[PDB]
Amino acid sequence: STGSATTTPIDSLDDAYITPVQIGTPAQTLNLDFDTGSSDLWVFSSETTASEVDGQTIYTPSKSTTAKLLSGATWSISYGDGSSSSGDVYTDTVSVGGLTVTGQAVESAKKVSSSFTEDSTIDGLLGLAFSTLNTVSPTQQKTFFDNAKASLDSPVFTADLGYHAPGTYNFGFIDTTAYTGSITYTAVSTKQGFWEWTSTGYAVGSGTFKSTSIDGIADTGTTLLYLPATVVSAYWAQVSGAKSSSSVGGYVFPCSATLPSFTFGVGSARIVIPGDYIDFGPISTGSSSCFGGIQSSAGIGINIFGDVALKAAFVVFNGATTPTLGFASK
Ligand SMILES: C[C@@H](C1CC1)N(C)Cc1nc2ccccc2c(=O)[nH]1
Repeated sequence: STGSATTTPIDSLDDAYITPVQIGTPAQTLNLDFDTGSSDLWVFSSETTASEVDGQTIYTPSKSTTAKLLSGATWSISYGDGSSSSGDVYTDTVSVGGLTVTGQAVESAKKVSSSFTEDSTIDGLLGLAFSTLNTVSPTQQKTFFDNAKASLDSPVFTADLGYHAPGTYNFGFIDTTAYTGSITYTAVSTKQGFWEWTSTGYAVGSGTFKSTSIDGIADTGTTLLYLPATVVSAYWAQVSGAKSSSSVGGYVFPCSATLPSFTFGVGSARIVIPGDYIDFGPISTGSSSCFGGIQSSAGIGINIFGDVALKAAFVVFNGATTPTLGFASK
């Protein structure tokens, strides 16, 4: 089997991407944030505290003939941005782009934090990291991908995120028309439960490439590119007037600037992020200070290749017995 679904930016900045997902019988379609940095499939639901729902589409398990309470199971998660959610668990039929999993754990939110309530466009998350990170207790549950894997034509999924445009998540096949040149594959460590890999270095604009190992995660659920302070300082030093602002919470730059590109290494290959991808717009409406798309990982404890980086590439998440990651230009 295979599946193929379009993923669409939630706003004009590409803050996140949403992908339609069919849950239950008859289908209830929710728009979920596919997140390769976590491993829970959770949704706004009929059980979510009413004051914490503001425009989201909800899953109502009582209206699904295939929903079953997973008795005694609870979940609770907190993300890198400090947001969180928790609740109980059903199993139900879940389909993505024509690919169907029966008995998928669908985690129903009883509580969500303010950032989730305020994001009316995101109806929940679909985690695509390794199932060892799944938060369900007392019986840990598998991700949608892990459940689907044995049925897939090939044990892979791909992320092809657009810049200010829709893109695609494919399951079970590699669309050889979706990228240019060749895909370069690189080793993954699953020891922390992430798609963790080591970049071979970077360049700023037309500058020379610096060979240096940068360990980090491929995370579709993180908006920005978070790298060591040395690398980030070297980037922003090439933008007149750019500075790190503690009051704003990172690097900002004059909105009048033209940003340089940023290149990252994948083995002997190179992925180029155009300068425009690094512009996240005015810090507040009408401001001439703009938020940068490359930020320091210093306070995080891990480097994160988020959407800013991933959208510049066609990315293969290879879930074979020894997982790997592939990157191609596009
Ligand atoms: C979807 C989820 C991510 C962790 C997976 N959070 C909730 C996205 C997010 N939303 C925001 C809303 C307003 C202001 C800032 C933010 C922000 O930084 N991130």
